[PDB]
Amino acid sequence: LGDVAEVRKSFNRHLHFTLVKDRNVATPRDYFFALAHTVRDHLVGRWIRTQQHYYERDPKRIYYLSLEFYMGRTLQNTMVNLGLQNACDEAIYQLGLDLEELEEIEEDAGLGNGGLGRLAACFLDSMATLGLAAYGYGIRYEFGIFNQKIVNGWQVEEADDWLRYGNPWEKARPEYMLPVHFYGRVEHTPDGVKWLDTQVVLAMPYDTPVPGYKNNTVNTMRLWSAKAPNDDFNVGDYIEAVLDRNLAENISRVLYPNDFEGKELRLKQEYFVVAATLQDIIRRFKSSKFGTCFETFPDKVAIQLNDTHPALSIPELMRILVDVEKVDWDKAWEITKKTCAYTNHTVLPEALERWPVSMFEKLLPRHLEIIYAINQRHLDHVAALFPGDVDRLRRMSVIEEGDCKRINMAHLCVIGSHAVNGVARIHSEIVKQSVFKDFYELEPEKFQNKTNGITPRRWLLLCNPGLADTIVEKIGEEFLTDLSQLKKLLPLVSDEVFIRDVAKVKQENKLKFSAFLEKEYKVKINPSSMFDVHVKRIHEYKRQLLNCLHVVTLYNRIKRDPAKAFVPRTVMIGGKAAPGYHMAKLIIKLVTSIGDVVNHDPVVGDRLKVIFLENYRVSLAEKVIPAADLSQQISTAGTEASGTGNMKFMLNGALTIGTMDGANVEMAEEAGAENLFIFGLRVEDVEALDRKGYNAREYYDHLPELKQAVDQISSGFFSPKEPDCFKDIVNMLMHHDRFKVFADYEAYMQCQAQVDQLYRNPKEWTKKVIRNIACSGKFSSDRTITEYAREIWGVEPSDLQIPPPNI
Amino acid sequence: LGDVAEVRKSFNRHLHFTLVKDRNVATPRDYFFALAHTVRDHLVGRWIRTQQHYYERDPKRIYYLSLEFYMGRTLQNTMVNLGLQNACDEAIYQLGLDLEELEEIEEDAGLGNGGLGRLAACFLDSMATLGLAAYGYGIRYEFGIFNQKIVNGWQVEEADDWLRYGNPWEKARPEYMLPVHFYGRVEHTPDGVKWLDTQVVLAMPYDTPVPGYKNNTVNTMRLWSAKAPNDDFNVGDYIEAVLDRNLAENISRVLYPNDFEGKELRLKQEYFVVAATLQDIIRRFKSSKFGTCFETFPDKVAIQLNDTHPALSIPELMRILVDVEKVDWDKAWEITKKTCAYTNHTVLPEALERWPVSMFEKLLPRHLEIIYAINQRHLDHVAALFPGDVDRLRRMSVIEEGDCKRINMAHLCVIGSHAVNGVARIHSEIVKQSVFKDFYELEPEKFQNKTNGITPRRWLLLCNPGLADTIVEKIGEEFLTDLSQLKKLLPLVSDEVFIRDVAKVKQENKLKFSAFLEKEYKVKINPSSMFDVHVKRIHEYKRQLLNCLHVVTLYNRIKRDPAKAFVPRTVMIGGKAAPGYHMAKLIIKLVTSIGDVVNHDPVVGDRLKVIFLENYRVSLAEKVIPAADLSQQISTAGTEASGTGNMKFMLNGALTIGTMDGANVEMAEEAGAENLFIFGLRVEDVEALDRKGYNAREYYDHLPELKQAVDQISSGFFSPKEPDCFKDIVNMLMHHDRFKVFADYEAYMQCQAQVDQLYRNPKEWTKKVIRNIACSGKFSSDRTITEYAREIWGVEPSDLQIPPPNI
Ligand SMILES: *Cc1c(COP(=O)(O)O)cnc(C)c1O
Ligand SMILES: *Cc1c(COP(=O)(O)O)cnc(C)c1O
Repeated sequence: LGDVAEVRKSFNRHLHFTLVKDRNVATPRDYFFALAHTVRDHLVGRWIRTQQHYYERDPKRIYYLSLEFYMGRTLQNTMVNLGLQNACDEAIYQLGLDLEELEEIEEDAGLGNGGLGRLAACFLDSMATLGLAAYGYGIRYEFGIFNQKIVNGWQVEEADDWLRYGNPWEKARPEYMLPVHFYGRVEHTPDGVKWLDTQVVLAMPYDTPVPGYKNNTVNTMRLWSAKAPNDDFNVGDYIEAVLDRNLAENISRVLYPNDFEGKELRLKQEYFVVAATLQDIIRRFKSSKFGTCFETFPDKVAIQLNDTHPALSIPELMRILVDVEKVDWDKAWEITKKTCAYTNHTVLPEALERWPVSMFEKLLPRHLEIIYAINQRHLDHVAALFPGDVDRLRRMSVIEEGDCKRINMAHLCVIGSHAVNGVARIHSEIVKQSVFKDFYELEPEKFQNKTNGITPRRWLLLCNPGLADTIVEKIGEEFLTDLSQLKKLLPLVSDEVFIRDVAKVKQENKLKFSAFLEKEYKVKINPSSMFDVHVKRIHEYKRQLLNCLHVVTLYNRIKRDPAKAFVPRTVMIGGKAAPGYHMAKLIIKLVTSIGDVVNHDPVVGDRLKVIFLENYRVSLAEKVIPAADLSQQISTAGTEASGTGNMKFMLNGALTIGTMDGANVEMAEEAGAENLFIFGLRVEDVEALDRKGYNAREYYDHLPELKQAVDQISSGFFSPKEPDCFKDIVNMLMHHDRFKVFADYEAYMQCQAQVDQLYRNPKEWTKKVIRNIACSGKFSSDRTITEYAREIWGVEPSDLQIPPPNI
Repeated sequence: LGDVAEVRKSFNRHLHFTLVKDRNVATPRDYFFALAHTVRDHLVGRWIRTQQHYYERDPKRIYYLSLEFYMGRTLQNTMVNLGLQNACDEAIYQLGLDLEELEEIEEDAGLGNGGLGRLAACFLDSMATLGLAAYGYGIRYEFGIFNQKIVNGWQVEEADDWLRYGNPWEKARPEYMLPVHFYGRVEHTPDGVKWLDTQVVLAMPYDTPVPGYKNNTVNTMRLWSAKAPNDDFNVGDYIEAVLDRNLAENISRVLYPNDFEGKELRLKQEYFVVAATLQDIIRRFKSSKFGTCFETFPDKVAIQLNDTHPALSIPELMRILVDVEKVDWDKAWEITKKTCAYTNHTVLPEALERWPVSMFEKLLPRHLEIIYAINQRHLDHVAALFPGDVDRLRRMSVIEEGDCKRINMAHLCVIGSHAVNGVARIHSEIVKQSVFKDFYELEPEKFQNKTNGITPRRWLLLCNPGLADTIVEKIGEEFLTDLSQLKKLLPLVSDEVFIRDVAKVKQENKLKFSAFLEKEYKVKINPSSMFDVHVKRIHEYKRQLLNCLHVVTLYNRIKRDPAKAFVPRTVMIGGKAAPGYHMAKLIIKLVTSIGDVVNHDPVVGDRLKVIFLENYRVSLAEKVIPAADLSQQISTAGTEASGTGNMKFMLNGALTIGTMDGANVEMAEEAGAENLFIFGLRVEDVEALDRKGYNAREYYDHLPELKQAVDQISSGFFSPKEPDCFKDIVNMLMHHDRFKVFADYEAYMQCQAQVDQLYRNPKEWTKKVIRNIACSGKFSSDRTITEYAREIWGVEPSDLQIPPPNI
């Protein structure tokens, strides 16, 4: 190949001219950078051409606004979307280096946190693959959230210094910087409303390429860094300036800060992305090749609000249009509603974001005025349609009364958007009928569903090339951009060759992940054991404790009859606890405490191993998901909207043990519920238990295997040196357990036995797996994005065709 | 040429892949950057090879430590030292751009201030041209000193945001960062002295290439940026951290800060460069290919102290050697004295740098201990050689008594260095016999002279290619690296062709600078008028006022007899005033006030124009010096050590009006005093006037042209709206004038008449010019550096021969 020679020549060129190093002084990190630059150069040609193409053809632009972008690592994705993986592997080998070693030096982008952020990243990959003129907008968080470390079995938060050595992917655009205004006061003058005496924070843009899979599109993620404007002063004025500089820069410091007016910092962050972004969208709109003029704005601009975090987009668009662009209020409002769309990710109305009005009086006095005007006009309309309905007016109002007046940002999003969607079929029904019941009665057509999805490139082609090839051999390459083509795998459940091939891939993946496990955690991993994986946020509603009780029950069962034939398990539990969440940190400690007992018991041996997977991130998900046999998706029914981890396990050859909630429902409906290990209380059963009243004591008293497990946890069997360590866990499970852990224990145990009986038969296990994989095509973010594009954005995929670039 | 095609291809490549731009979105600044990168790539090959060569051949390394590096602009110097000027000019033309326009977009590096900084930059260029293994070490000042603006005839200081858009020349080395310690306390333990509880500031290195002229050497300038280490805290601890972060970062904010414990900030800056640098020098020494071991240190390392600013090098080298490297005190001291050398730039002992010991007690307690030990051992030696001489001990001590104990940093430099030099022959005699009289008596051999110099590349080949070619045609190219070869021009004073050629070059230069003048200042410049140039620091001792009085006298002379034939003059006065220097700001105002009257008087017309050259910098020196007919070097005799501006005018075809002091003396001695316009009080005459007592009133009273000029200044003729504006100027000239402005007025007037009579005869003017240029070869920094290398560093130039690189 001439390709292998080009990468080799480009790597050395970057090493000498970009890094200003030679092979004697270079570190592995320098080698990662040299390669990352080599690979980025292949994107640049397409990136320039793509932006030249959108300027020429002026397509409708999609703006995806999120406070989270859980991007992971970029080197591998970039290499695969450009087809250069094989050429780089060989070039790096010939250079005396190891591609996978270099891949491990890259930092996980500290730009996301959980589901909401990964959803944004999958979306961006799909929008680029579908040829949409899409731009991701967010904050360039300098220190991510935090890297989880486990010290003495407890979680410790370490700072995520991911930009320490620089990010090779991003380009700084200091020339496209915009001012963000805070505080000040508002004056009504004859020339229009003026927002005066404001503090100014500068928004500095950094652009990152978002490549399309096997097309020529390379889109942009534009992330803003907070910087103070520089400069008279007395001693006090000098200290005021240094502090304002620091408070400016900590807007883009960490995701979801705590600090207790660190809530004011969250509001500042929200406005900082909104104002930065909207000024950029408008500037792009009026700077079009060949440009009263704002009437075409809803035809050239869609703004998607990923949760209520970017909710200020509504009154800020109203502000720029009316106070700067001199557009008439009514016209600006009809423009606002048509440009904005809102996606909700939560169930029950109390999770929805609220801000005190007093906080708005101080930080954003002009936006408060606009919000008040939007609300009044909205309630006049409601009063016209439903005369004398006084309680309807209070329910539908964006401003709520209580111990202080508050602004319901969700209500503001509903009123200022043309479309409102939930993230799964039943969640979207709850969004309609319960969360925004009154809004649904007034405008049913506004409310929609956009079932979540995952990208088939990262969550298959990247993390599981072995499985990807085995599917490619049988049904060709077209499924990678049209994942519903995996249904052609259905007849292959009879094929003895395919079954032994899918099983071989899984075991290869299991062996590669065992090697990571033994090296890092120092536990002897059984290769023939079943990989039982539960990876998500440590939270009571997610019920890692339910999984803990199962593990203790199994430990006790091996101890009672050590001669008995037992299905071997490697139980992996991972996830980050919120720093101030006392119960979740107790739970992490329980898992490691259980593991200490289980993994060091000589009677137990190679039958049961328990590991807490430290620092669950995007990059680690890509190692563990392809190696999983069983996926635990065991949240209490009625708590989960969707879930995307569910989808990742289904595509990578794992069977699912779960409740009938969130994504599991649509996964059952796609593959048939018999191919999934559904158990426990149904949404309606949970409600019926609340009518009876949950008495967890009755369960503990009349379930012997559970009583033994809880007593061990309580008495200090898993914590000999500090026997009251889990007192608050036990106290919660018996008296305050809102998530009904005991109520689902029996059903969960019985269900795990059915899992054990199926794993005992390798062929029928893998047959059920093939049925899962073949019916997962629906859960492609391509499908989700095509849905958003046609039913919300009014754009057609592949209507823009970027041609091969010029160097 | 294949060269023109390569630059074109590299520019576009940098524009696309480095800048991530196309020609539609690119600004002229992007074009400057694209070109700057193209050109830097040619240095990199040599830069890598040079550092590979010094590692292989382990030569003795020269470390030039300065708090100032007045580098100017780099694009032109870089192009000429690589021979790519012509190829770039053509490539940029073919691209549709203008090289000189792009050259003007580059910022003057805000790394220097005056003479001391430019000396450092000329030295670095010479050391590279001579093939020395030389490293410049200093501070990367983020905001320079200040850009001078003239608003309403007064100086305003504007912030020098020179790094705003980035520096294309430098490479960040965050991996070679070193800690700097401050404060803390000191503990004597059995394992040696320990410096504990210190605050730590990080020194982040940035490397800049220093190319040799027509050789393959590219050396390094290593400049340190102050950064705080990142991270528990209460409300107060948080504010303490934010302030310490800011105080850390303002170490590398501005040159010579004011802030009144902004003196503590100067001390911090001094230590920050010393500690950063010495740790780097040692790390390089022990990391040599194949490395008790410190005995070879004085043979592999020379540290040159450019003034007392890096004086802490002595006790810090002692600290690292004894407390870290476990070297014996006596051995470490003999190593210290042999590695360090000190250059003094001042006359009279009261200008020498002192710090209160209390400030050292707090900021550097371990260095104070070391200084006290160095001093005691030094005074024991003095006590041995001169027993019972109690006053000799007090004079020779590094610690002085008074309103508080103080550390004389100059005494510390003398005691801890093997060599001590002045910067001109007579200044070096004063350094020996007066400033350090007692030290000279004890060790005469330590004391030396190293007459200053300027680089022939920047101060001839770059700023004056026209003159450079006219010399190249007659004596070939060898003078550019052996400037004493300009003596071959001496017989050409008879050559009628050469004389008219040198005059043609001057007039071309005058015309190009008139075009800059008319465009920027909006005054009609007479092309046949004499360019009278006085560019330096605005200070009473430099006597811009003496030049002001001459200009007023000439204005008055044209007004008395407007019909009379008068030699036309363009008088240019430039220079920056220290922000707190009331008299110097008054002086700038006087010049602009005079100009307002002179330049707008219709009786005067094209005979006399007065301009204040705004923001005298390196880049502006390169425009004005080649266009000058007359160089004013008029400081009071006995005040100037050397001067390098003097030298620049002499090389570029200007005649010198000056006093018999500093560089003027050696310039007279080189070209013969008859070829220079020497006037006024001699050093000995100044002393004799102090014996008589200077009564400036006697001069004002009995010199009518002066009385008229002073009365106009006093009465408000030059300031109609604020007639008492120059009251403090007049009050000073009559009662407190230490610089004897009136005493030299008559001699200066008479001398200017001789200048007027010579300019009246073009041929004899240019003959005298040729005599100046031909005898300027001595004032090459190559000569100075060869001198330092052989008489101080013990290195031979051209003993290291870097071979052509590999790409
Ligand atoms: C896909 C993914 C998630 C989402 O998991 P859910 O519990 O389904 O919300 C979270 N974190 C990471 C690292 C992921 O890759
Ligand atoms: C050469 C130079 C100097 C030194 O001038 P002196 O008065 O001779 O010390 C100062 N500033 C600039 C910009 C120079 O180029």
